[PDB]
Amino acid sequence: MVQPSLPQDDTPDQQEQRNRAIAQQREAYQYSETAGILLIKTLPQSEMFSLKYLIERDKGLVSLIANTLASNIENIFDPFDKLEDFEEMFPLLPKPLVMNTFRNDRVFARQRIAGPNPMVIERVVDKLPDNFPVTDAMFQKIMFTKKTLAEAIAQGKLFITNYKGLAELSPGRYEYQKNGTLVQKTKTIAAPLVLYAWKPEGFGDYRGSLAPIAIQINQQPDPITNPIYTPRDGKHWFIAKIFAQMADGNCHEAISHLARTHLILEPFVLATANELAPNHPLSVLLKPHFQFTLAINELAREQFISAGGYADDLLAGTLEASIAVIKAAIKEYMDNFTEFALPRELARRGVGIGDVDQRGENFLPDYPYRDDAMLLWNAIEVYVRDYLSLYYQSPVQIRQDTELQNWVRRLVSPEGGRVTGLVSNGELNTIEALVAIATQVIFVSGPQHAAVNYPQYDYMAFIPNMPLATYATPPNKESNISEATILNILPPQKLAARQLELMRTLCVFYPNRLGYPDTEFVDVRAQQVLHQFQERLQEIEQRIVLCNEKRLEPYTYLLPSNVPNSTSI
Amino acid sequence: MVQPSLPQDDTPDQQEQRNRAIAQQREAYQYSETAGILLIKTLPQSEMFSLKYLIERDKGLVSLIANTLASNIENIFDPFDKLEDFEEMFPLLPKPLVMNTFRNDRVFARQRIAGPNPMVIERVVDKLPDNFPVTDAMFQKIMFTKKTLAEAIAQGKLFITNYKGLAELSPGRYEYQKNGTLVQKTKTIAAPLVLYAWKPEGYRGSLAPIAIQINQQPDPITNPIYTPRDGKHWFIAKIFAQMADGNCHEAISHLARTHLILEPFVLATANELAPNHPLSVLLKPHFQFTLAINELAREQFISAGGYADDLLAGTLEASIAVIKAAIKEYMDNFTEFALPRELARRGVGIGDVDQRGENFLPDYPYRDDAMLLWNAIEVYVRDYLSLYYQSPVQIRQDTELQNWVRRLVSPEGGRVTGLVSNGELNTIEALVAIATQVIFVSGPQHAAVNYPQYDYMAFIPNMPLATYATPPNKESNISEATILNILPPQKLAARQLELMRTLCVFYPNRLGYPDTEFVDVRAQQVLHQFQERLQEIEQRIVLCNEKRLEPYTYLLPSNVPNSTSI
Ligand SMILES: [Cl-]
Ligand SMILES: [Cl-]
Ligand SMILES: [Cl-]
Ligand SMILES: [Fe+3]
Ligand SMILES: [Fe+3]
Repeated sequence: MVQPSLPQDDTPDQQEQRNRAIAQQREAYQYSETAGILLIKTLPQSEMFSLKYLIERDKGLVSLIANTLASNIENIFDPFDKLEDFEEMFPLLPKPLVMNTFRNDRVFARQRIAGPNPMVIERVVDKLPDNFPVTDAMFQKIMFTKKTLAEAIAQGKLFITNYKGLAELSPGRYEYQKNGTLVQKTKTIAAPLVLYAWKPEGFGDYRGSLAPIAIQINQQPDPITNPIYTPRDGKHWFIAKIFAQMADGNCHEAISHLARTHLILEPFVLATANELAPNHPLSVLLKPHFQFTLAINELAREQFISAGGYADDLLAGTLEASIAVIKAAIKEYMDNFTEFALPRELARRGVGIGDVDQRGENFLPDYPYRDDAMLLWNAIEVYVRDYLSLYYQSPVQIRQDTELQNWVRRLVSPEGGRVTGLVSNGELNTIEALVAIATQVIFVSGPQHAAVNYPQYDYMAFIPNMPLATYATPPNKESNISEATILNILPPQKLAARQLELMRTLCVFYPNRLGYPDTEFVDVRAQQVLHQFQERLQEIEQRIVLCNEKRLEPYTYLLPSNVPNSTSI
Repeated sequence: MVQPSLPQDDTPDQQEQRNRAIAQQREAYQYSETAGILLIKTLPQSEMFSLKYLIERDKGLVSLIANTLASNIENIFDPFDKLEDFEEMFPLLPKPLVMNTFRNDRVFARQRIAGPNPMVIERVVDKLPDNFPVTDAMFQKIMFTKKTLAEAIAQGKLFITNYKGLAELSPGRYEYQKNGTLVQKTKTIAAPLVLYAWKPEGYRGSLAPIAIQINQQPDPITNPIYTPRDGKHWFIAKIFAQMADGNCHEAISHLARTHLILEPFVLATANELAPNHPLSVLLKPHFQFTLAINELAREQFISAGGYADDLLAGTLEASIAVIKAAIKEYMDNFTEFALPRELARRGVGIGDVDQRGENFLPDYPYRDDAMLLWNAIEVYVRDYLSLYYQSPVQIRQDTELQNWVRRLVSPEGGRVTGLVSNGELNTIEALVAIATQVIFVSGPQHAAVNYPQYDYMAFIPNMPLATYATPPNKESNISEATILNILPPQKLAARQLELMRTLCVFYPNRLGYPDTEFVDVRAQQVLHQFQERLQEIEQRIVLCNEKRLEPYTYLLPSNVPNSTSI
């Protein structure tokens, strides 16, 4: 029941124990790497999943055994026989929400602002990419308008998702036995550009909604081998959306999920253990939001990014290519850590709260991820500030905290996570800078991970909406498209089963809850502050419910009751 | 890194530390009960499975997803279409060893001495039970002999498995939807008597089944005595006897007398012994993950809708009653359930020999191999405790050890009324026997009853945990459909394979190889000698398996865990 205190304020015998405790934690929490990704060398037993967590995780795996027994899907690398079969994969599981409406263009587009990866869409400024040769004739034909691309861009109506990150990927390979011999096949890579337009009129109703304009499946334009597809292209348009969804799913899993929630949190958990005493106020604040994070990252090391793991079998590129994308997304996040704060991140894509027209309306008014995440970001910020101000009243105490200074030096260190863009001037000198750091770490661990992890089942457990790999080249625009052509593009049965298995495991339960730690703060002042944060969460929950009532489709993933306290699944 | 020491041999400051540590442990290891079974209230995080364990357990679960994906079995309460379908449940799993030869009478009988439940067979003395009216005409017709039942009993040739303990079971019920209507059905329970005979001729002598009476009260029409000359009726009779053996195995031999009887010893260790107490340092490596696996059994095995509810013959309530009665009888006669005394009480111990000095049951691989492990463990804990206890007064004056015993004997501490003589632990050799039996149960015994489960109970027709139709009339015609209706429906056969695969996927630890070494150099030396003996025992068992009809691998030291952990 020790009261938290800064190291400078203690007695040389108190300081001695802190150093002893820190020395013990350093031995227990040793730094390691797998394929260049920072991870703990050996996991401490105290950091393992609880018994309660294991019981829930086992219920999800047993439920997959039962659902597989009921299902007609087979353990083969053959395609499905019918498109309808993809809808029979859930006899004993909840039906994914996107399954009925996934063919609709609005449903396709909405996923950009309310699906599993609401992190790619950016507003177009000045012009389109020169490798994306959309013409005025195309835009006017799709929008049934006389407006030009330049006029639409000048008014902030055009948005784009550019998947150039996957352009350098080496295509994944798979093999199997079919009649005594070994078959070797290769996945098809795509790095599409997708143009979206915001339509105030909407489809029939006056609500308004983002609509997709064009898709170019690969980066280098060519009128024959890589044309621009539009909604008027019919079946070809449908296939183009499949490849775009595959791109979004690969960026989601590599960049948005694994890299920028799970793995960028690992250095902060390790630096907290390696530099902060158990009774340090920052350790007492951050640790609830690290519960099971080291453990779930070890499972990702063993099951997700391993040879034969989920990323190896399901994603578009080779395991080596996927890990290269993951590490590059980690480095850019760490180099520009402060710039990936939620308001600055949205503003850099031109879809922040500040991006408005002359009237003051946002260019992208319907962004449920943005609106709900902003509420959680602001509430966490207030909570962190009140908490830290209980222990930091003057910025000199920030500068005089040796454990905190070591904590920052460990993070910016090459072997400690290389968070080069953590602080300004090479040192942490102000309370408000530490407020922003702790705010972003808590926001990533809870709200952000909730927003990318939980929609995975609703949108990626139904394979046709977002297949993690495509298994045939895009058909020629002139070429006829049968059901078999699509079934050959979509994943074979065994790999579709593997994708459902992965998505079900990720969203089967909530290991903890935002603002509700296992152990109450020893300090009464901290407990009152935590209580205030919980009260704000209840208010935010009610506001989101009100927002959901008027929204086209409810967006439930950032409801406080659905946000975990930590990245733990 | 604190040298182990007895509490009375410590300074008052040191004693205060032990009392504080013990008080902390008492708060973390609180006693709780589920359906009258002593369990832990809250599992401490340090007692959870490791990350390494969870990785192995997840591999086994994922393998069942993949094996299910490659199977043609469906999620229905219908029977299989063909008996052959039971052999196609393992496209991506190891084929159970018993699958090819389970119809053979010798393979049926040898499971009594080398199967998952080698704990039931007992030698017949004086007479058969009066409710088991086997006649000289039956015995002579089966053995193709003129010897009488009395003469064979006088020579110690006859053995019996009497499953009367299952006679008071309430039959289990299952229900399911069919055409908008809810079908409700009931399992069929049996409490058979099975007569076996030791046949020297066979060359190598082997045990042979002679008669099966499916239920306890004899009746020539509704419960006759079946013999190998009854064809398909004999085959069905063996099914019901195997079902009985499986239910006694899971309720009595596995859950009750490995997992659950170990629980009070783990909690008493945490509640009465300091961390540097020599007995705690000796036993804790053999308790690794035991509290955790018992919590999973509480949640998945004996729970409403759990494995025992779905798979076993009786209702969950009926099964739990059998479990608790086995626990209580074991605790009341704890010393008597030591391995040599247990075997001797069933008349199949090393001392049950004829006039020539030959054992009445020469083929008993469980007995021979377990005796080797029992003797080696006994030497190991004798030398270990000799390092800390040199004279009897130390045992008497060890206040933590005396509280340890008093906690175990107490009603809320597991009621181990037969743990100790004279109401008090007074001698060193008594503690040797207690620790030897606890370590033998947690490692060797659990290995013997747990790991044959896949090889003998994952192939459903060899040992179905429940039967789903009454035994047909002795003169009724038997079709393949009659047997398929007796065997479990598809969904429950899948559930049984699911259970057996998780139980035998991996070995969480290994006998004589703890995670952390003893801080005492003398203690480490004792352990090293124990490992050397395990190596020697491994070679001797390998030689025995070369000279045996079928190899018995489950008590090889490399296959025996250090603790009951799966
Ligand atoms: Cl067009
Ligand atoms: Cl075209
Ligand atoms: Cl007969
Ligand atoms: Fe996740
Ligand atoms: Fe077991």
